[PDB]
Amino acid sequence: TDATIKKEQKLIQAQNLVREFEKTHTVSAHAKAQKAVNLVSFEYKVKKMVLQERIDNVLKQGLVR
Amino acid sequence: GSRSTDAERLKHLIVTPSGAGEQNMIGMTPTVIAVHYLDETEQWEKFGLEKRQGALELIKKGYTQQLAFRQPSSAFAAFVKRAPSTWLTAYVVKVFSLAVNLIAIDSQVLCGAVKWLILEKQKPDGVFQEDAPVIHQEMIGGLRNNNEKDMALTAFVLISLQEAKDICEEQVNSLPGSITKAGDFLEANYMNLQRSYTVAIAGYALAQMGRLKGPLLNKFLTTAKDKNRWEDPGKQLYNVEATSYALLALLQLKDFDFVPPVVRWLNEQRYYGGGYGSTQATFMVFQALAQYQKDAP
Repeated sequence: TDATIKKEQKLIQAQNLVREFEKTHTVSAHAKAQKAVNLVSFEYKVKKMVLQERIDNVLKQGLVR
Repeated sequence: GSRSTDAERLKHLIVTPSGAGEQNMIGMTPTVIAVHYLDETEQWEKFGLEKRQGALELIKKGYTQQLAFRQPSSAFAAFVKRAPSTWLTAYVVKVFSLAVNLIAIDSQVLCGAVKWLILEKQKPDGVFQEDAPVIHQEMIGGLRNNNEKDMALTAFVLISLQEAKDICEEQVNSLPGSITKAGDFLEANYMNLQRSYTVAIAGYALAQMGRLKGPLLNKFLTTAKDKNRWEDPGKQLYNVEATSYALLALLQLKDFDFVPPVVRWLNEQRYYGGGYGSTQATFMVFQALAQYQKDAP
């Protein structure tokens, strides 16, 4: 069940980096957030969609450096 | 480090993907790799930060269109009713793996293709076979050569499985074992290789799993011409592709003493990708230079 902790950690990592992307809007932050989200298990198919939707929105706002 | 390849030389790489299962990947390649390189070398500001969103849009479009060619088995081919290609499916994994930093990518699509390659196309001795060659033979680069095909293709598929590992670890149980078996095969036949191309690609594949050492590493290093390139008599494009695989191997080994001459040769080729039959050269040279820009001291 360490596999449950890994998946839970991927989820936290994603949530953190996505929140961080929303804060800096950099290309660097975009990459970390996007990769992190793509790593979240389909187990969290729903919050994964919400996180991804959040990424797409920051992209709609525009990046800066 | 050396100077980055100027962003202006890369503007023609932002392309619209079109065509069927193979052609779509031919169009997707340059745009994915260009963005990857420009992101790593941080040239968006002094080049057009907004152009990046358009490029991401084209990547999104390629990805989406490629899904229309995903067969029930998770494998890919030019058309949905054409027998699936081992190389194309592995190439899709390779490209989508590098694009996980750029757009949304479905893990099940990616790992479904990895799983299929393992379960259906890997022999018990670790070799990966192609039962339905792609129509666009110009898109597979140096693998078009008929000699040392089992080695060249196994190295190619193994490279894709290794780059997908992070993404597919938790959902593809057989992945670790498959990587090992393919490695075993490459290792047992590496010393008998004759072509610089195979030496280089199997070299990178072995280096990623720390099995390129001792006499194998010596073979890899001494194959280089003037210590700065891996070449064979044939098209110059395969040599640019080979040398790029070799550079990735060297970076994997952290042999930064041997790296400088290789990067210099690559830069002096002034190869900026794009055009007919440039798929592997374009994707590889820039993946290699990006990795270099990211690793080298």
